Amino acid sequence: NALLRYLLDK
Amino acid sequence: ASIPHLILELLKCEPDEPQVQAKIMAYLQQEQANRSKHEKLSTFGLMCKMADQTLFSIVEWARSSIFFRELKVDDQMKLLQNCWSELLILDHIYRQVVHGKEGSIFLVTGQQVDYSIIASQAGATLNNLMSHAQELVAKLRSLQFDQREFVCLKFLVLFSLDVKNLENFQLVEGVQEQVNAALLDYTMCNYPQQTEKFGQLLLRLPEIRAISMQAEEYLYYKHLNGDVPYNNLLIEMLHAKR
Ligand SMILES: C=C(c1ccccc1)[C@@]12CC[C@@H](O)[C@@H]1CC(CCCCCCCCCOP(=O)(O)OCC[N+](C)(C)C)=C2c1ccccc1
Repeated sequence: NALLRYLLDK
Repeated sequence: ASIPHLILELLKCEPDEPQVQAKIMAYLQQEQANRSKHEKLSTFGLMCKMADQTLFSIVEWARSSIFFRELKVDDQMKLLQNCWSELLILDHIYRQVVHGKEGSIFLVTGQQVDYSIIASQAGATLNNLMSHAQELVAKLRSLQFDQREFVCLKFLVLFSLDVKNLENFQLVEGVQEQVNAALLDYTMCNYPQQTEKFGQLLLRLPEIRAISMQAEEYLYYKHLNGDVPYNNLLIEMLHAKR
């Protein structure tokens, strides 16, 4: 999973 | 009306419902408008999108929590991938207890639909879960389930003790204790009528958890069968770790 990480990693 | 300072800090992470309702329905309306009536979305396709938007609210809500931001993204992703379905069901239940009336269903957009109308369009699995949720919605209304206790259950759901492989589990443990303590004191203090409200409050979490499981699996399968329209993060939510 990479999309969720983008939302948190922001 | 006594409110522990801890509970006060939790309520500050709640978004402004009146606007997010406008955000969601203003979003759904444009989607349908951009399509001819061969393209228009089914009732299921629409329900899928409201949940996705609700998740965007949930993530932004979780990101607003100070305790959550103290974790690295790794631990953060593990807690959300374990409670995202239970939080969605919880938020829906609380929406009925607040704005809902028996025989009617209230959506995140604030739309009030008849239960019979929506139920007659769902399979046997969804009907059993929907009604089972209705049963919980009724029990909570009798207990005078308030907003202060609603936010507590959210954090209790978010910071699960059953989450394994966490870098900072001790942080999750302290939050679990602090929230359980604050809720008990507030419940017994502001609701001496129900001497047992708190003891019964915790009882519903496993029941809301079970519903979350059966629903999450159902959608994972429908997505595998292609019956689930693409809704961005909601897909990867089930697309990853079931
Ligand atoms: C998880 C949900 C969801 C998400 C996406 C779709 C359906 C449901 C929510 C949670 C908050 C709301 O935001 C959602 C919304 C709702 C309620 C709306 C239910 C929609 C009814 C009609 C949808 C048809 C689904 O289609 P089907 O049941 O698979 O069967 C039809 C085809 N066939 C297989 C029989 C041939 C939810 C809910 C569900 C169970 C318990 C508590 C809350």
